[PDB]
Amino acid sequence: GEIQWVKPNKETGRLNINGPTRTKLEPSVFHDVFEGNKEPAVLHSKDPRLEVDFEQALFSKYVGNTLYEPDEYIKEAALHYANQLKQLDIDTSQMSMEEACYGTENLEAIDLHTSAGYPYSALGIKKRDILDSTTRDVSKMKFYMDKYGLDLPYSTYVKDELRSIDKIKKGKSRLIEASSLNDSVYLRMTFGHLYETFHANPGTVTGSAVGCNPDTFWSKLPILLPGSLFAFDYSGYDASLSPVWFRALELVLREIGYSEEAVSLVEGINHTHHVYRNKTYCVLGGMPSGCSGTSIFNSMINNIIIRALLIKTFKGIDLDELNMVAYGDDVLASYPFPIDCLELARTGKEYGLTMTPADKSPCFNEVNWDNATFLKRGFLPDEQFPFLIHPTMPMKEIHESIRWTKDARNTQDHVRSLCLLAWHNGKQEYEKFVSAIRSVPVGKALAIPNYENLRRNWLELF
RNA sequence: GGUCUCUCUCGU
RNA sequence: ACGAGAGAGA
Ligand SMILES: [Mg+2]
Ligand SMILES: [Zn+2]
Repeated sequence: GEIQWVKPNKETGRLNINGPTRTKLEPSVFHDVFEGNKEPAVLHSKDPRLEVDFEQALFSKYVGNTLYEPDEYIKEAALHYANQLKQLDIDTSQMSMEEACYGTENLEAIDLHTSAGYPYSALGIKKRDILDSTTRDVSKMKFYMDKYGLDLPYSTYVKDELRSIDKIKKGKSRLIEASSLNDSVYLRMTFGHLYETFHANPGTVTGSAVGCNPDTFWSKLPILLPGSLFAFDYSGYDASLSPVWFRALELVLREIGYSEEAVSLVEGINHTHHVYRNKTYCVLGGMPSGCSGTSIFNSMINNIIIRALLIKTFKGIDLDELNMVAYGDDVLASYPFPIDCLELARTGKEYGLTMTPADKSPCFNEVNWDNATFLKRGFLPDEQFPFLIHPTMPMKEIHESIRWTKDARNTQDHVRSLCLLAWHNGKQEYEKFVSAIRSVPVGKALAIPNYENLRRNWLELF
């Protein structure tokens, strides 16, 4: 992706969008109990911790565009993927506004605890002023779909969250593009059923992990991904995508039966406008972070990308022997013969993608189940039942979370959640965690899950 | 102060 | 089941 122009809001007539500049994060009662080196992300240009210009840092992610149209490797990649999806028989028909707005069995309702985006957010209009759980009223929606129409600009906010110290120094906070509720509704109406299908079928047919539950999914992945594992990280995946990958997406949609009216919406997320503070700017390429379908479209593109890269980098690739699961930019994949990602990465650079060794390795090494990660979790076979696989969230990470809170009122829930993640690392690590938590007065006041009970409940899931 | 998923807690 | 809240992941 790449910024095409920047204009002041006076010149575009777009309402200023301002977001909070102070973090909700505060050190917790456990801050000094556990070691960690993340802090709240820079939210403001005059952050003492800065070492670079904030705004230049923020937008440096739009590295530019290389390809704009599909070459023949990408076309072939598209069609191989699209043919694979066909067996799922996605209903290409349009979802009703009621279901799009209020949800189904395989699609959660539009989040009403969350901004309504442009222009409501600057008009003081929240989602709850237009939508109602109990009424399932769509009447007000319709009136506004007409009043403000579609393709409204995304509202740019900085993400309040913990970042590594190096990232706080270098101003590399992350950005979210709040979608207008109008575009969310319409995108959900156009692709709601695809959403449903993908949520219901995490695995190697969708080539997507959206909808998975790591507690149980982790045991299938070595059966779903037979043979030689490969994986790698992307730097700035979303923003790095060139318009060709959106053309590529269009070809997949067409091939599985979407109308041209439907397919035409892809260009409306390849080419987007955004309001950050007092300015309007244009982005060509780049997945808009907070559009409806972000995770699914990113996963789908990632499936195209991996196929294209394989058949361009190597001779004799049989795409049918590829297995992969993506979650956005995150990937785990397998092939009957080991795939050298150094080479894939070289090819990826010609496509505008920056690919790095899995897990901040210094160089491209072998990926095996013993060191693979996915959704930040490792893979650790249970000692008693080796076919049952623990997702292992590293205690290091968990230590980062517990050292802060956005509201110490919810400490109990927060700690319990961490424990639910922690225990997979085993008894000795888990009790080490627990007794460190007990080492502090609030800690002794918390209900902490018993290990054996966690384990026993885990086994019973199978 | 986005899009989503998963899980937990608390209600009725 | 419906509501509310949280945590984590992408
Ligand atoms: Mg990964
Ligand atoms: Zn534009």
